[PDB]
Amino acid sequence: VDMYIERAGDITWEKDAEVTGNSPRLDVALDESGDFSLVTGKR
Amino acid sequence: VDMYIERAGDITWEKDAEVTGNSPRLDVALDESGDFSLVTGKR
Amino acid sequence: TDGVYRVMTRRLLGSTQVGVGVMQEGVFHTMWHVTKGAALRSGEGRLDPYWGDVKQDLVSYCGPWKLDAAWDGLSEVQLLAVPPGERAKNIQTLPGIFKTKDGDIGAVALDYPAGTSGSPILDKCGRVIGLYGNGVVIKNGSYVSAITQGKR
Amino acid sequence: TDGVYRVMTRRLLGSTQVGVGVMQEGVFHTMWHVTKGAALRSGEGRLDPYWGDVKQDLVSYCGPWKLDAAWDGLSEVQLLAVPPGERAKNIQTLPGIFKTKDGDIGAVALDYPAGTSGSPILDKCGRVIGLYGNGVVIKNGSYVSAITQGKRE
Ligand SMILES: [Cl-]
Repeated sequence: VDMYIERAGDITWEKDAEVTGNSPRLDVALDESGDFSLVTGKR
Repeated sequence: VDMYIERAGDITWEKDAEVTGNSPRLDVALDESGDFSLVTGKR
Repeated sequence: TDGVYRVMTRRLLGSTQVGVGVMQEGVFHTMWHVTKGAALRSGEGRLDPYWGDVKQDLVSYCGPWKLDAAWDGLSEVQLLAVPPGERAKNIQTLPGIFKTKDGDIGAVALDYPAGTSGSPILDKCGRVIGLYGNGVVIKNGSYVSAITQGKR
Repeated sequence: TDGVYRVMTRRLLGSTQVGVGVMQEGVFHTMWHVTKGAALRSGEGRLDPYWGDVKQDLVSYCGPWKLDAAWDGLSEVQLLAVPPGERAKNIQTLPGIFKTKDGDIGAVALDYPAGTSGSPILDKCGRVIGLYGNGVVIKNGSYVSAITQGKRE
């Protein structure tokens, strides 16, 4: 494998950043493979 | 010599971005090698 | 050097982003499924995995897991999304929760494509409270990622 | 495929950013001194230079120079700096002017390290009015870059 890392930038909080997304309450299950289920998920 | 390109992002104007830098007024000379002088400059 | 990193792979057509990671205190943090324990090239040479949890989908390079900040359960957080071929962006959101039969875990309803996994999630002080990219796809096709944090 | 790109080089250990470029209308634009006419691997395969000018320090891949926007001579501009190992940043500034015995060119007093050359300078509408990274080091050590723009033909 020829996998590598390259620095993308500093890690900072942004004042006045765009606010998006809801706040869901989800019944989920997590298996031994690290995969969540609902009662692929990996990006 | 083994150069390549990777996409870095969209080209957009940023509303109320950081404003800095002076407004200079410089007499310069540009030679056949593309190098400016004052009367390296390449980054 | 501390900061957020793109996990890339060498290709004939240049490179391809397979994930994202966080460097803090000389330790590189990303998602297990991003690298699958493979060694990583870097400007400082080879980096080797030090700790891994397949179920947590986490992996640590050069040292033990260093990230420890936690979501308070009340406040808004920011995802520092580093998507493939796109510009890094801060997205603020109020997290939801994964209601596991084994406890509760915060979750952000922010949808980003494969290769963004490992992007840091921050608190108002800028500490990484977790990594993005392991979650579920909801019935409407949207993606909800857990705020995955390891044990320090 | 339009956008700003990092120009990288394969190293023994990993990779190193040598410059920046602009993709527009199927043509890749950067500074001559970044690539020196070398071919570029890319998502579209090998890219070969189509037009070059060492004196202007510009080079074009896959087609003739396509960037045509010009600085107003009055208005503020934005540098989309893409520095090595750093996140892309917009910096708004009011350009100065380089005076040549043969004409005038705008110049931005924004200082960014080697490897940022080729970063686009934009107008309010988002068009590349020039590329960053060719200029002079001023007596106080700071860097002033010309707004280098190519003839389009
Ligand atoms: Cl960025």
